[PDB]
Amino acid sequence: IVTLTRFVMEEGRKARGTGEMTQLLNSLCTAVKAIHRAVRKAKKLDVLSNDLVINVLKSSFATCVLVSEEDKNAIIVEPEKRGKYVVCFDPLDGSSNIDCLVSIGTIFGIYRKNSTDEPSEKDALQPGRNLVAAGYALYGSATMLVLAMVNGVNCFMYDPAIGEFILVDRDVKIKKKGSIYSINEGYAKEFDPAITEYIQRKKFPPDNSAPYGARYVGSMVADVHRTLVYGGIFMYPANKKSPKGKLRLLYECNPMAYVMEKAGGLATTGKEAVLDIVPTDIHQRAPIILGSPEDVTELLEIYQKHA
Amino acid sequence: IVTLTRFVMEEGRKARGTGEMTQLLNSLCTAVKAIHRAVRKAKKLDVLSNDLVINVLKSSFATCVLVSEEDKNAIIVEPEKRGKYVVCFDPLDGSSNIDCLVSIGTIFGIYRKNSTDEPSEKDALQPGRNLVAAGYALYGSATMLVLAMVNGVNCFMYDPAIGEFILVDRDVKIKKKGSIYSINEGYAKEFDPAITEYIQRKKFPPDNSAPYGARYVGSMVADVHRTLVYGGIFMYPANKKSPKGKLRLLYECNPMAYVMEKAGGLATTGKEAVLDIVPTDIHQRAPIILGSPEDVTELLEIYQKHA
Amino acid sequence: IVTLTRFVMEEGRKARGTGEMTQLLNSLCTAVKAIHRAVRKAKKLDVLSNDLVINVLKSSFATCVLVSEEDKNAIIVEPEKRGKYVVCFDPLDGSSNIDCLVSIGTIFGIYRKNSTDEPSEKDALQPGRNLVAAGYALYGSATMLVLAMVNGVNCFMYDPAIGEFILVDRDVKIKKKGSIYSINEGYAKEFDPAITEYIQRKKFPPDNSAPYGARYVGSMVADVHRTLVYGGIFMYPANKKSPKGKLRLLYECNPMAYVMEKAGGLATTGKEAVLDIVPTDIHQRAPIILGSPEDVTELLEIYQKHA
Amino acid sequence: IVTLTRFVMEEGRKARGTGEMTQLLNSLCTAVKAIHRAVRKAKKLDVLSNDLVINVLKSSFATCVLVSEEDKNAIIVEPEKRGKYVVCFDPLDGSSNIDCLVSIGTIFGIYRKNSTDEPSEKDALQPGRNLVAAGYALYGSATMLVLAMVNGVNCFMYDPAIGEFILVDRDVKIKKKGSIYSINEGYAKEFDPAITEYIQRKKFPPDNSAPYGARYVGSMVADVHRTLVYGGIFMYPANKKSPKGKLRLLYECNPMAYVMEKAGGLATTGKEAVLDIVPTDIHQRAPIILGSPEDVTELLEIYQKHA
Ligand SMILES: O=P(O)(O)OC[C@H]1O[C@@](CO)(OP(=O)(O)O)[C@@H](O)[C@@H]1O
Ligand SMILES: O=P(O)(O)OC[C@H]1O[C@@](CO)(OP(=O)(O)O)[C@@H](O)[C@@H]1O
Ligand SMILES: O=P(O)(O)OC[C@H]1O[C@@](CO)(OP(=O)(O)O)[C@@H](O)[C@@H]1O
Ligand SMILES: O=P(O)(O)OC[C@H]1O[C@@](CO)(OP(=O)(O)O)[C@@H](O)[C@@H]1O
Ligand SMILES: [Mg+2]
Ligand SMILES: [Mg+2]
Ligand SMILES: [Mg+2]
Ligand SMILES: [Mg+2]
Repeated sequence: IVTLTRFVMEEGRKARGTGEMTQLLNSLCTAVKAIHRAVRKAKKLDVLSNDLVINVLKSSFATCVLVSEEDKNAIIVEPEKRGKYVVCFDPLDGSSNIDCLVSIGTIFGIYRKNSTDEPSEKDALQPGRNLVAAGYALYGSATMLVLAMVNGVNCFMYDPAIGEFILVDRDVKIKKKGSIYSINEGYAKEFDPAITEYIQRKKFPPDNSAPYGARYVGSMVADVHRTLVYGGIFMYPANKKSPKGKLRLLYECNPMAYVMEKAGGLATTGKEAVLDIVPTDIHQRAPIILGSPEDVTELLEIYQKHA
Repeated sequence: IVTLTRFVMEEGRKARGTGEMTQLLNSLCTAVKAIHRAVRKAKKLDVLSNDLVINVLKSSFATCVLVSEEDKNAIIVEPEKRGKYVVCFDPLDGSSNIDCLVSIGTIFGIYRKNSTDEPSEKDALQPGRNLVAAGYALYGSATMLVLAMVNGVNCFMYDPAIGEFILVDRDVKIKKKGSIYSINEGYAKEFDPAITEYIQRKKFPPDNSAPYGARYVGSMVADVHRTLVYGGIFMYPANKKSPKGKLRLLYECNPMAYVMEKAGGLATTGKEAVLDIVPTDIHQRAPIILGSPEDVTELLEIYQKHA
Repeated sequence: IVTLTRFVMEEGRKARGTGEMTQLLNSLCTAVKAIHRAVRKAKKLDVLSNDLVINVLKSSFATCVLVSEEDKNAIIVEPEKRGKYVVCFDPLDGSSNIDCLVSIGTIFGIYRKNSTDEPSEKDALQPGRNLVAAGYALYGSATMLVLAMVNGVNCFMYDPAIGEFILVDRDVKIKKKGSIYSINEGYAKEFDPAITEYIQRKKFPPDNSAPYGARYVGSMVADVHRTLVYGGIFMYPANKKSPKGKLRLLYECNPMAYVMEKAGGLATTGKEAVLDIVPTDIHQRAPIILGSPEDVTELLEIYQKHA
Repeated sequence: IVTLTRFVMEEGRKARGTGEMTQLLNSLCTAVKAIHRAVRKAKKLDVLSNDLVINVLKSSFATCVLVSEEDKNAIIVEPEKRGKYVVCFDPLDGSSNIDCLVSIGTIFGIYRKNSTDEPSEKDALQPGRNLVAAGYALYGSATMLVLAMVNGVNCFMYDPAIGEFILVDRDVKIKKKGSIYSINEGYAKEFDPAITEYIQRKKFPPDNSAPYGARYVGSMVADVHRTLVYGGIFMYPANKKSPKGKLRLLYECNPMAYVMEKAGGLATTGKEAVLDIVPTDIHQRAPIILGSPEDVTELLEIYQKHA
């Protein structure tokens, strides 16, 4: 009934909209499709996707700065194709899961260039709550674009048949409480006491209750998605070893914090809202705790308690 | 260069082969393709796939009894289409992961009907080491058929482009030791002491070493595959609560035990080789511990030790 | 390297462009894709395609009036989705060729609504040289969008793989003279003397020469395309029996006259340029003679001569 | 409901069947699929397809000699992969129609090697009525395999979705009389008097009647198919200039004569049944007149009359 094309544009009418967004979302989708295709019949793959997003974004004529998980230095579009947009992406998230055919995907966040000053990285270093829009594409089982703007969150399923994305749920809102905790527990020797105490509670309900089911796919987007659609909680915390956890703020953490918050979720470092943290590096990491609010809250209480 | 079609047939030449197998593998693949297709643009889905495997298998003219995770009672093909083969399948494995687009798949095992007696369930109740061939199809990221016969293990990638499966690795052999433990740890309050003691060791290496990474996707085939191609260990043990664990022997446990053993892996209940257990029910469960031999061994030592 | 998306938009930048076009071409393409898909695995089909073009065009928000070969009465979009554009289409051209899997396609022409008056058919009744843009999609062998605006003519090939159209030739220009005449000769008893005399010349070169090859596929777009890319001439003339020939002016004749003229071709009724004829009916027919200029000219000379 | 796979095999059961056929039809189909794919997103293409048919046929292990329109000399499979079958194919028929996206296809005929003598061309030089089976694949609009064995004629539609061919009509039988004559009339100066007199009758019905519609797509298979499913007549006769017409007997003429005869059609040189002509060259041409019997008969009467 409704393509992402129709949908985006119908939002642009809504906002007397720049629609510079539209071109941009449009190029983006072209990419996602290109990736879905490379992936579905396949670290070059890591690399292939990068270029694609970089190229399509350039030609969108709607972006000025690009931040890629896969690139040392931020990219500024040569002037002719310049756009008022700044885009940070994890081109395909889940290196580890590439070779064993586990779900992988693309995460992206869009900021409006606020700077009058010629576009520079500094343009990328804004807090997550400046995002104009954020989303991800998940290539597993099926492809799914999850787009989230100020309005709320909307899921579109890719139909390889007609080469379009198609609204399935819009908008989405996450269960207030869930049954699934997602964290890499090998790092158990390293976890702060709040996490630890927290994990135990999930395995040994004090109020006798069922213990949470545990899932960790290994791909952020896969885990973040399951989280979004099923409810529950997802964790990549700091350990003694990585002070700021492992997941980067620009292309991994904020988009998902955003998606999560717009869905009525929550996303904290354990000490603060992820969106509200203003970065000092285009490549900085940040502990992330997201998902059903009731659940994230429960853990925040531990953190508060332990300090 | 080589389709599964060419490949199977080139094995049939090898064995002066019945090739009743060929028709059967062939119908099977037709199915996998049908499923890949339903899944990639989608519990009816659970149900849809069932029929497909049931129908294509019937029309193969090479099977007599069918055991399906999804059916209360075993199926015996009406006589005209009868075949000397008995096939047990989990039509799509990972109900829980269906809706959130995590990798799912099909597991299957093929036994030759030994019984002179008219085909009955009893035909299905053989030990895993009577399997003629066993395999699975994994719909995530990409599709992949993993076929394993007496010869060894071979991976074919589905190419949606020409509608064929195509050899990528053949045969496969698993790393002797790995870095990844896969188990649902919510059930931690229930785990026997050997598991427990075992999990700790992975998180707190006594020989100071890196602690294993942990992954649990939620789908058996997804986990079993990652295990196969990356090395490591996968666990669904009995707890106090489920005496014989959760995974069924016919369609989930044995195929994977087989795939695993033919790949040079290992697969124990913790007390015995999974293949070597002769079932009393077409729907019985069985604790399963598989993957890199060195790893499974390490845990077997715990089990032995604790008894 | 270049999608139709990128391309269209890069023209819109060029013209400070309305880009209301872009949305429109975009919806159009969505359709073509939908049709390609229905067709490639298939008079309902005639009917299915109609709706698709009608719906996608409505939702484009860029059209006011629609003229369809398949509809008795012109369609005016309900006001909210109104656009400054008027679109006439043969939704799929070649009814006769549907069932026997011969190439079929979609022909379309876009006019800017000039009328201040509320949109009415009269909005459709303009001469072909008022077209803003015209084109067709050809579903045979491969899919191909041929888009032609004031600039010139450009061919994009559909890639079912990523669900995009991709520039292959742009712009196109037709050979000045060709080797192939295309006309349904069963109607030979009916042809005016100029056609007749003309056909003979092709079969019996007076300047001893090779006689033209003859092709008539049965689908206008198929024939018009072969004509465009190979050179030669295509004919659907009036006979005694159909005074104004068989092909309709709005959705069949003008788009192709346009495509042809922008490619440096020619398109006459035999008495006048097809574009320059101002219609009195949204469903009127008109004799059409198009293709390589040298060839069309040769026949015009006959016509002049015989009058 | 029914794949070509199931169907072929269900014929092999029927005939206690060699099923060496099955492997062969199976490899064949693999090819057709490969070609459909190359074609649908594209003289290399002429050449690409050749190899594919050559390779897949070799690996079928069911053919000894191959005759290809595209190869000067007949091919004999290196001994290990030898089969009792001889296959003559036009790998893709309609060179002229390749670049302008008009329907193209593959024509093939299968003979059982009768010769005790080591396989040599002489193995290919049999009359058309020795064909074991004959068919074609048509890539236009949609893909369609038309398989015809002693039983009768059956049409399978390729479904790019699951990568299978699927029965749509089986068997087929052609209308006794039709409304469409198909011939390249540029060659009109060359046509024998019987053709000429014949063509006129179609344009000027003596019994006042409608004159036949005329279609000539340019691709043999396209024309032959339209003919088969719609009825009518198709002609590539000898002229003064080409004594034996243009179409080759092994890979173009006989398969279609066969398909046509098994469908209840007719196929004559004008002087004799095409099947009944025993060739002296793997690359020889032969005038062909096929299609609805009543129609072909009408023309045979002319031929008889004029001699
Ligand atoms: O290996 P662990 O510690 O689980 O880290 C996994 C995380 O890293 C990410 C981020 O990049 O993938 P990967 O490192 O494999 O590229 C996420 O997809 C995932 O959530
Ligand atoms: O929910 P938990 O206890 O992890 O059980 C998951 C296991 O069950 C299986 C077996 O059926 O899936 P599911 O129950 O979701 O159908 C496996 O795919 C998976 O390994
Ligand atoms: O049947 P004839 O007289 O050849 O008319 C064919 C013409 O009609 C058209 C126009 O609609 O197709 P059809 O009538 O089969 O729908 C053109 O595609 C084609 O050029
Ligand atoms: O060019 P004309 O004389 O029509 O010959 C066309 C015939 O030749 C064939 C046979 O090869 O195609 P082509 O020559 O273009 O390769 C047939 O498909 C078609 O029927
Ligand atoms: Mg990443
Ligand atoms: Mg299951
Ligand atoms: Mg039409
Ligand atoms: Mg040919």
